[PDB]
Amino acid sequence: NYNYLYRLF
Amino acid sequence: AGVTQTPKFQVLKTGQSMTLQCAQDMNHNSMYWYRQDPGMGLRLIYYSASEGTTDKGEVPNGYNVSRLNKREFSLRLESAAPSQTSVYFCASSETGGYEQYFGPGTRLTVTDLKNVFPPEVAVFEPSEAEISHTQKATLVCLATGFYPDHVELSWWVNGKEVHSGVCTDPQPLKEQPALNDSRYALSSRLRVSATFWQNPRNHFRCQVQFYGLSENDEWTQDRAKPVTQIVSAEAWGR
Amino acid sequence: IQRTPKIQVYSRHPAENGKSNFLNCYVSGFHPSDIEVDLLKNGERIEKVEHSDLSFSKDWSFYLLYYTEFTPTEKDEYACRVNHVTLSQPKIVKWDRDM
Amino acid sequence: GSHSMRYFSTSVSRPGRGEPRFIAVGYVDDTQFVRFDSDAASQRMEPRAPWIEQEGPEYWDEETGKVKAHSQTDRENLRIALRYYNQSEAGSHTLQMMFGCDVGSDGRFLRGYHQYAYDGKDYIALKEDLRSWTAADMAAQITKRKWEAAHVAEQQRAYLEGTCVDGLRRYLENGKETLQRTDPPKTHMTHHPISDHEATLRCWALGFYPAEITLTWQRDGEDQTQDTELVETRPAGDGTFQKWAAVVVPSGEEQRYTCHVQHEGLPKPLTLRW
Amino acid sequence: EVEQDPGPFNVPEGATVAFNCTYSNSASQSFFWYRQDCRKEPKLLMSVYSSGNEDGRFTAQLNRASQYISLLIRDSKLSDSATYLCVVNAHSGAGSYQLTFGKGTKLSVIPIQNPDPAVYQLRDSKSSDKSVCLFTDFTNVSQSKDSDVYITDKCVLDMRSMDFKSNSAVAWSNKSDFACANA
Repeated sequence: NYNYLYRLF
Repeated sequence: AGVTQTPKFQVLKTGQSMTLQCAQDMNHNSMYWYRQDPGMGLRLIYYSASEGTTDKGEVPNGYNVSRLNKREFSLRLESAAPSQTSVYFCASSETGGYEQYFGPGTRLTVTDLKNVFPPEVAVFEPSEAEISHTQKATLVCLATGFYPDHVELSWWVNGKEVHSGVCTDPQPLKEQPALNDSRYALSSRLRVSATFWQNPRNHFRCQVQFYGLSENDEWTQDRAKPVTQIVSAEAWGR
Repeated sequence: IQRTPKIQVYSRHPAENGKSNFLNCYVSGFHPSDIEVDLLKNGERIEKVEHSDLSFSKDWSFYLLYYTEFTPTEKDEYACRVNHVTLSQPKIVKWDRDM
Repeated sequence: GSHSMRYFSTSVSRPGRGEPRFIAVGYVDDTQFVRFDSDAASQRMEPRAPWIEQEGPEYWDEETGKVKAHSQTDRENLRIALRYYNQSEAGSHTLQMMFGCDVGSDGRFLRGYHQYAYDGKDYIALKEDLRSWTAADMAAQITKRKWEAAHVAEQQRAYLEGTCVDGLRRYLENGKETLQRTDPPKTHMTHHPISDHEATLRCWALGFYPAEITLTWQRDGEDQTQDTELVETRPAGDGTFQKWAAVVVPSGEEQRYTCHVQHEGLPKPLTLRW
Repeated sequence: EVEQDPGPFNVPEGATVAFNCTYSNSASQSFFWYRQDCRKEPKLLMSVYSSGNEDGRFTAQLNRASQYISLLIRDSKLSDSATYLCVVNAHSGAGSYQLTFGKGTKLSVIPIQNPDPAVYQLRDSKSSDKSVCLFTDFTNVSQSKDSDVYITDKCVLDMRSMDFKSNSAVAWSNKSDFACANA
């Protein structure tokens, strides 16, 4: 299952 | 560094067009339009992931949006109906999953204009019984008989606003809890020490700014048009 | 930071003339990702060549596999031609049955 | 007997040619099983192995939304990285990411991974604790201080110990006829003279499934890893890998050399000779 | 979806009050408590971290396994009276991450004050018949079941100037025969 990336640098 | 939103109140005749406005200075990419109805939480209308892009929310029908800049995001009702009578909030967030800082919010009552009424303000002088036992006098204001519950009451003592010793009702009362097109009422109190009340050159006035019909609306009635009136009532020190 | 691709050209099975097989060209270790890889038959590029989806190793250096179905013959020559920003002109590596 | 699930993603800015291209691929150990390509027409997460093909509409819808959300997140991160280094819009730039988990052979979760790279250099990486960040740059330290306050490391730790291991075990059983099989290398040797008194003996290994393998050349001394030529492991394209090693020998001294081959599919290491 | 305590919570000043919230979507990624004073905007209160997040009087914890959220308020003040929203960050079926806002729980702190329950008859500066009754410090009530009497929802003052957390309510009726003792 794919990760849940939404946070910005 | 916040989110601003206009107007703060609005009446709309059925079929009238309207465009709420919003802006954020926090350099966020995401902006959102919610509606808050009694008995339900926030409901997304439309959002905008970033500049040039807008997408739908849980309740998009009857509305449209426009992401002008990174700063601005407006929401238009191109045909107003009673179903759209609600409290609309704008909000902004850095991107999708971040916490959303909110705007002050706009009050919409999409009803027939005939229902619009201004408050009937009346200030009531403090009782003698409270004076001799508590050494504090308390004046009460009464803004009765206004349907479009868009009022910003204020107390003025000797030509200057007082933000101390004051307590307006947090929420306007429904004169009929049952009825939907019922008139509303509001109350407020001002505590000075009892010596300030009996001093005769002190001048108290309660000021209920009413937000009603704009001047351009067609008042077909025998009554005067309920424009954005400021009814106020007052008393002097006895 | 740029890395010149390593290049290998080979068959999926050991070559046997007249048997169906696959010609591979495996580029790896390069950076940045954009790269041009052509498979040649008698010095002429093959039109219908396929490639793996872009991916990279632990070093962040990229690798990519290009491949084509083909039937080798003893005299016929196949080759890979890879051009990258690290290369001045495309590098041609001939296919050898023993490498 | 440890296993790994890994997703590698590459975002590449193309100034003047629209939004950056975004590629993402998913692996179980050394077997790719899924992909996403922003330039592809589908705009969907796509199967790349036979055993993932029967996941229902919910899976392909949800995995497509997570990978598309990552592509938009890494578009902004390219714009943010351009600001941190005060670089011009001219020129393409790359932002890679690697994440996944290493569950054991039913010993369950062992390690997680969450890494970033900008233009081929390390940028930021979750430590093995899954609770602390490793910023490689002064600018990556800006992201580290921001990610520390937001406790995003707890989010990744919740993913690496949860959804990552839940999906990796589920893929391991649906692909158990493929993922859990081991293919021993197939071995053979060649002998080509290169000069009158010398010879290039080549030790071959073909058809082994896991990429990990050790090819070692030995003379009478049992190791000569200084004159030995060794190529990178390569994919055959049918799910197996290949590798070979070469050594230069005197003519008539080929028997002094011996090739050792070690791989998981071999019950014991092989000894190859002429 | 997000569900939390039906409420209302009516607690006296200085009380410890706990909020409960549950979120159905197990994939939810970020969690927050938001507060919204009556007839105003929501504002963020704190982020629930499941390691424990406490900010003075306010503490919040997250149970990933139970998928429940809790807010703890020690030493209740009248300044704490508000609607407390449970906010959850979950990926939608598409490629966007949205916040679902719960209906919230209304908190209504009422002061512990003087033993002078009372009603005063107020005279209008103009009228000869209009009258307004008052109260000092309650026993929460809106028990005027009459068809003509009106009752405000008892604003809760926190006056530090005169040092009196006044707890007054207003009442009136159109009838000339309106006794303040009979409302």
